[PDB]
Amino acid sequence: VLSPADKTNVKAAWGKVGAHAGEYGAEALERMFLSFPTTKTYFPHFDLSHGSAQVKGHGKKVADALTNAVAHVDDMPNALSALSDLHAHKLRVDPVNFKLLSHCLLVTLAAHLPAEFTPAVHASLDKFLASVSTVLTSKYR
Amino acid sequence: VLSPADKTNVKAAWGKVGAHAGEYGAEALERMFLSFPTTKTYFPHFDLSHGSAQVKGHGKKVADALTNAVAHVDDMPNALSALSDLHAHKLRVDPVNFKLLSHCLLVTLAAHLPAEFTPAVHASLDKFLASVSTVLTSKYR
Amino acid sequence: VHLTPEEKSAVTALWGKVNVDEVGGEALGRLLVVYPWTQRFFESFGDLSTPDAVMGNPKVKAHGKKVLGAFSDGLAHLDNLKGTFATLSELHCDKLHVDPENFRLLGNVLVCVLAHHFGKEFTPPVQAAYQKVVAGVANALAHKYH
Amino acid sequence: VHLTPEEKSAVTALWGKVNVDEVGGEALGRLLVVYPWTQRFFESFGDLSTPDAVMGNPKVKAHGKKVLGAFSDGLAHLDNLKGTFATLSELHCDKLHVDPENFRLLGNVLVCVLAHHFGKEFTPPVQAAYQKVVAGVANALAHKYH
Ligand code: HEM
Ligand code: HEM
Ligand code: HEM
Ligand code: HEM
Repeated sequence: VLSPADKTNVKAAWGKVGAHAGEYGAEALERMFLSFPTTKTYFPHFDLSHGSAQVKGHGKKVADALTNAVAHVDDMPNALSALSDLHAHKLRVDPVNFKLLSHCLLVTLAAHLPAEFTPAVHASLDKFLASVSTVLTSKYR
Repeated sequence: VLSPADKTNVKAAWGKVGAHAGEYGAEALERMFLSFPTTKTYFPHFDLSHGSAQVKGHGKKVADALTNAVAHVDDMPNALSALSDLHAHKLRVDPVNFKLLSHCLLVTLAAHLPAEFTPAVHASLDKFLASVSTVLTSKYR
Repeated sequence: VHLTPEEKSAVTALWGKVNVDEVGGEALGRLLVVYPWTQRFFESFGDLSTPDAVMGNPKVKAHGKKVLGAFSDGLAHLDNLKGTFATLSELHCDKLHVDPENFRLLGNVLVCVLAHHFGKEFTPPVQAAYQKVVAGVANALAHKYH
Repeated sequence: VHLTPEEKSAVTALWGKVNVDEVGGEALGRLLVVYPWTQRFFESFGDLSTPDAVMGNPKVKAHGKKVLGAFSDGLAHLDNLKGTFATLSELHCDKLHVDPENFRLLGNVLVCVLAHHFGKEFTPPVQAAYQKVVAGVANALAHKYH
């Protein structure tokens, strides 16, 4: 349901992120753990404190996977096929937690890119994250 | 997504419904209004007392829409096209309410189908009602 | 939670007919079949491949009695659910790492299992009352998550 | 709602720098642009077809100002949000017919607006304190829904 305008808004905004994607990934995660304590149940083996290198490394993996989706916005099911299988048959994260991360990801972008975060781009990003989350949970059952 | 086995199950269970489709649809609505009262905010123009003609009449349209979906399970977007436009551009029901209605439908089928409500059929019906909801809310934005 | 005197009598009347061990193993069984990702905690149980192996698994029945027994004893204290399940909440959070959303899926499955076993006796008003309880129980168990 | 001494201090400090007239106008507008189905409650507001039209609508600006103003008055009573918003809760339910889920969507959009305006100032801990507040205000308004 992503129109041409949406895709343009996504590339534009994510293009301005560039190299800072890894730092933004780790910030979104940190915001989620504090604001939504339940999501911590999926990382009992991590040192979930401020500045934790483990969280920074995971934040980079998430951010790169998103960079991968933006590059294949017209063919996301196949570009995330491996990730879909991993979260569906190994990790098993309940679907509700993807919306919690998406929100925190929007808050981070808004706090770092003020002039780029227009109410229209905001609309496109939210639809983009919802589409990323649909593909990542598409094989749960 | 719906597997071939899922489709067989939904068609088997719905085949057992048959003529009682309209009556079950009416009971599914009554159960929803009582358990989750926030849904009543979408029916201020309805007399919501037990057995009112309006709830019985709506129950039948909701049942007919489900029957067409089962008869066209390999192509629900084209079968539910007009109804999805209606919930997207006019009715504008928040997506969270589609799960409350599906649950109440499952409870109703479970209370009237002792022999057909096996664990494998329970699952396939929950996926089927999840799919119908997604298609009915696919044009919201 | 807040249930009227007639709603409580309704909840207590139907439960007396329930075979706690039977329904327990059936509610957890369908939880693992309908929502497969809940199986992440039960890898040490054995065969969880097909719906039949899950419903016939002895370890799945064993846990189901344990879960439904705690729930059952909980109905004797509906006016103090957070006080009754304060310790289980800490355990499920700090030691078991169970996402509270699992408590809401099981509660819904428990309601569908009650509709299946009781049929027409599981009337709309009765369901309305049991929903408030599966929600009240789910909230109390998720109260100590930090 | 319960906030630690540091959280209560964070929420109060940041809310002193907020121009309620402008922040509320931004919040209501983004709710109609990002989640278009919420436009059902404002058919008598005029042009809402495009984003620039929604944000430039004077009736959208005026209503966001009243809503956030009422939200502001509740911040001074974080200890009893239920008693404070009791009247408004009954109004949004009996006469306005507003599905309570809309209060939750606005709460999240408001968090995205506070982040946009303040940048680095809106740190993770500050945001955690604000998620708690908007969740509590949303529940207090959906409290008298019968
Ligand atoms: C925007 C959605 C998401 C994206 C793009 C994403 C991406 C990824 C990626 C790239 C990996 C690493 C794969 C590898 O090991 O090679 C992964 C692992 C993981 N994800 Fe997700 N994920 C998403 C949402 C979630 C959510 C919401 C949770 C949990 C609350 C979650 C929990 C995990 C866990 C537990 C790991 C394993 C970490 C470890 O120990 O190495 N993911 N995810
Ligand atoms: C299983 C999912 C659903 C299906 C198949 C469905 C189907 C329909 C159908 C067949 C109509 C009749 C339209 C016509 O006159 O041609 C309709 C109307 C309507 N639907 Fe849905 N619906 C579903 C879920 C929802 C939910 C969850 C709600 C919200 C509480 C809802 C609220 C309405 C309302 C307000 C109307 C108009 C009633 C009237 O004025 O007569 N629908 N729906
Ligand atoms: C209404 C809800 C539930 C109640 C009343 C409840 C109750 C219990 C009880 C009594 C125990 C034993 C703790 C002990 O011996 O110290 C337990 C253990 C446990 N619970 Fe829950 N629980 C509930 C729901 C869940 C759900 C939905 C899951 C997961 C999908 C879950 C997973 C576990 C696990 C993995 C254990 C440990 C089993 C073992 O080591 O034998 N619980 N729970
Ligand atoms: C934090 C949440 C909210 C607060 C504190 C709030 C507060 C208020 C207040 C004080 C009024 C003025 C009553 C009057 O003058 O008659 C009002 C009216 C109204 N509210 Fe809310 N509100 C909230 C959320 C919402 C949301 C999110 C929506 C809708 C998407 C909404 C829709 C309405 C409508 C439609 C009116 C009537 C406008 C008119 O008459 O043209 N409110 N609200």
